[PDB]
Amino acid sequence: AVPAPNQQPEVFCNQIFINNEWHDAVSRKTFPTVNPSTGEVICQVAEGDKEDVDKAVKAARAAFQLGSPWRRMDASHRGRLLNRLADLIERDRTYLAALETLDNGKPYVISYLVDLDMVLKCLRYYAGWADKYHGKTIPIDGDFFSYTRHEPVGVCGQIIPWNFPLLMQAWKLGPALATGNVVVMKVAEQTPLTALYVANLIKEAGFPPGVVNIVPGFGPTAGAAIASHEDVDKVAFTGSTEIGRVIQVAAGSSNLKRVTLELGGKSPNIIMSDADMDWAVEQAHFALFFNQGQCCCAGSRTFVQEDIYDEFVERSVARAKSRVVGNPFDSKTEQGPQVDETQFKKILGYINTGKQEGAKLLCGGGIAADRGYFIQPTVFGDVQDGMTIAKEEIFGPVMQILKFKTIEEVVGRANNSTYGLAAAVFTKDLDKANYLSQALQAGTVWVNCYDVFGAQSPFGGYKMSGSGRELGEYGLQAYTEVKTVTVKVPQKNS
Amino acid sequence: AVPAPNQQPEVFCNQIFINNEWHDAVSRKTFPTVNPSTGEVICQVAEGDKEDVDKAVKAARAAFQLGSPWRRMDASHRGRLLNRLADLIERDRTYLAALETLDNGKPYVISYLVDLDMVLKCLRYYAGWADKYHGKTIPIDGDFFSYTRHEPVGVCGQIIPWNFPLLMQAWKLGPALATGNVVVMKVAEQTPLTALYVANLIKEAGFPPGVVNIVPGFGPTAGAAIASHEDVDKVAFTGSTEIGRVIQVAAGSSNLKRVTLELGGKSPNIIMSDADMDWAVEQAHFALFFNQGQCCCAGSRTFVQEDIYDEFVERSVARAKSRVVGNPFDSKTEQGPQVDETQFKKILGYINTGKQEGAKLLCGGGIAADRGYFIQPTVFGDVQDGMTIAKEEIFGPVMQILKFKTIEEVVGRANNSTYGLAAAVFTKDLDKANYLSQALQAGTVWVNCYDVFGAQSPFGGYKMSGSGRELGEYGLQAYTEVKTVTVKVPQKNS
Ligand SMILES: *CCC(=O)c1ccc(CC)cc1
Ligand SMILES: *CCC(=O)c1ccc(CC)cc1
Ligand code: NA
Ligand code: NA
Repeated sequence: AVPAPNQQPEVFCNQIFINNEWHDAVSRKTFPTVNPSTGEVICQVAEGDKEDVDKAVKAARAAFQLGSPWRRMDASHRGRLLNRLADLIERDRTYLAALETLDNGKPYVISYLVDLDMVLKCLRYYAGWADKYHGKTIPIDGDFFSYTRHEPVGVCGQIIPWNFPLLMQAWKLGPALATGNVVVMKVAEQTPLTALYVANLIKEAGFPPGVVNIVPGFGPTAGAAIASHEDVDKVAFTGSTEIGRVIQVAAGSSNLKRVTLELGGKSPNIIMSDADMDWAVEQAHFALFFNQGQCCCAGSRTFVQEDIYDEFVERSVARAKSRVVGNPFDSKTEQGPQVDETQFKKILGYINTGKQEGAKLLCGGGIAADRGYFIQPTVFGDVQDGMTIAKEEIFGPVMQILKFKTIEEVVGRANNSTYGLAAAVFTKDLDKANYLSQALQAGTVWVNCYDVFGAQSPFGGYKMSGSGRELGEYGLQAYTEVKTVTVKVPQKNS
Repeated sequence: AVPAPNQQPEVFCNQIFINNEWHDAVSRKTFPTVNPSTGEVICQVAEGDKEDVDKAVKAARAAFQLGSPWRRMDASHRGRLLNRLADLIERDRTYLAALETLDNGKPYVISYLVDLDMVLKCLRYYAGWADKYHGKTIPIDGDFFSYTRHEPVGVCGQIIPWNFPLLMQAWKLGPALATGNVVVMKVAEQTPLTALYVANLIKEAGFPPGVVNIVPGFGPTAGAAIASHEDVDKVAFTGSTEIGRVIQVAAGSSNLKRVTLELGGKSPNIIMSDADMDWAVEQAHFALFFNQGQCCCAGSRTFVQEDIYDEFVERSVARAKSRVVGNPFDSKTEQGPQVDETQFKKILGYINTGKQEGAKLLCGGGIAADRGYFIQPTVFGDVQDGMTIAKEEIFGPVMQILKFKTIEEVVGRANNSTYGLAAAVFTKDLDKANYLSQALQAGTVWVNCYDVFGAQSPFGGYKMSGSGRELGEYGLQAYTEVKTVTVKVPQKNS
């Protein structure tokens, strides 16, 4: 049961959020956000820049002062706040799911059942951590009492992408606030609107002014300003591997702020010949085509053992052809538009390269409608490791299928990448599953499943897919500064 | 109770250490290392560069291959090897302490009783951690079994300074080898020798070839290669704030290698009027002058409450005036030379800048011997926050004393710094101690003591003093890459 959507949700928040209040840009400039299903403008959004960032940072810094309401708040009370935020998001679930679909493209059924569910679970999970991340008492040599305090790192710049706008917001807010940090957040120009509404809910929830601030805007301006700022203690960036580096340099060239990065992947999904065929085919399809293919951990190299190759391919093409593209508000739609024109054209370029370099186009391969950024579910077979479509992250509904013979071979070919976000193994065999999950150089390895996240389990890259981890207990490490206090005492006993 | 030193220890090791063998610089070039007590050359040392770093990295990478001896070795056996290495270090304690003194300048008694003791304690502490740094089993939603593996980060570049040559090598190797990493280490040009000899003990202990590689050389060459290398997974830099920016830029410019940094400080040592006067005077002395003032966490801003300012200053002058400078091989020597000429002149400069900006010079202030780099114990009085000697890391035997009135005041002034390495508080009052330790923005806060380190207690900077921690459990975090494995299972039960 999905409650019926409002296919035209009214927009309420479209400005910069600072000190629990709404501001136009300093320059008064706006930019359009666009509905990728129709190509038409939804509304204008305040266009933040350096000066707006500086207003947000000073707001946050003030919120972070020794003695402020946020700093003195009981850790248990931060929990309550996060729990109240989640209740509010839940009250407004159908609206936020409709708005996510309107501005992003994804099916409203998915927005509602998946994105919004995972937002709630994320926020409620972290609410639980607020008062449970303990420091240590340490049995140091000599007559001393030594312990650590887990303090907040402070003013946290967070730059989130457009593929999962509300969920990426929650993944960043949950850990930061659970541990008492304050936030200056930069949301994607393609998908600003849902994050702004949540900001209104944050105010309603009762978070003190300045604890969360949001600056919609462009990357070269607003985002770069956050990364370079001399008073930002910590930046967390999610996006392309290419900009990831820009952020890391900016951090090194500014104030040596702490960095974490969740970046691209070219994740291998390995189907052993003993896999369950029906399950493997459907999971491999999910693995690649989920969210219009716009997933950092998309299963974009489907390695299939040669004995089952032909059948797997045949069944995969049939599933891709049956995949319904269209109005993301229609309950029947499995696939909406790509997020924007730039992505749309990038994907068509990658398809052209797939054709040029000699991979076998098995279905799709072109535009799927006359209006909106819709692309046909596309499958390439007989892909080779040296092909462009086997190396570069396409971020679209384009599936690559590669054939392999042995477990030793597929390990080397899977791991032959500068990426290492995720991987999967499909097999009935205990030893093969253990061999592969150990050998694969990836932040997450799924076994007989794909895209299984929990707020409980960490997620993040090996290699150039990023550094550090989000979710679980690990997600708090980057948001904590550790202070050691070591006190002379009269005479230590055990 | 110390064994008599050999005041001219033979040098056995002066080359580049790769795959458990000794190699000349590819370029055949060498460099001098100098005995700072006499200014004379001790011996020549292979001059490593980009090409030798590349060799070390390939060696390390090979030792790290899945299925190799190091990767297959039982966690508990990595522990055995660290313990055996510490045993070898203890066998050769008397020699290593003399060699440290000859190359560094620090008094031999201190080398023996402090440096070598802490080296042994650190390696032995980390040997214990080898089989105890657990991943997690995680109660994720749904019919899944989810768990994390704590895997080694991979090839780790490690760059270490000249102030505590052996100890800094131990603080680096301990956590890295305990967690199954491989190492390419650059030692300081001023103090290459002790670490190269330990390299021999590492071979002797039975570490597989390629697991530790040491390339001596210069910063702009050997150091930068490491920082920039496409196949180094992680770099740890200890040294100056200046080079720390170079490292983080070079990592973002290269392969997005993980980074930790331990940089400079200007640490506040705060004396409340209720302090134990004799104790606080001697501790404030130790806090500044220990190791010829060459400690990243030197108590180089001594704040003293106005009501006791005069006597404390007075009492400090008498202690600074009787601090035996001399041959560091003589058991009475408290202070040896600074480590080299460049440092030697920088410190004299800072002392000029000090007179010339209106601090009161209360004792010493010039050279202390005609031969070598001996400076006189130097105390400035009536120092102010604005002056250069109150802001800039001097790294020599020059003590600043400043005056304050209130606890609220001293907090603001203590914290007004781009640094945040260490701080201390001397007081008899419970509430003052707790108020200050909370309020001070520093990685380590000592109460009624100074420079108290335990292998068990983490250590590292706030703000621009660095990021990441060394020592204790937390010292393992930067050396571990977290893999999540998430397995479909028939039906999860609690
Ligand atoms: C980088 C995060 C990402 O792309 C992603 C992929 C899938 C899901 C749920 C299936 C969440 C986030
Ligand atoms: C940064 C490490 C350092 O300077 C230091 C200072 C003192 C000691 C022992 C008292 C160890 C390391
Ligand atoms: Na949009
Ligand atoms: Na030397």
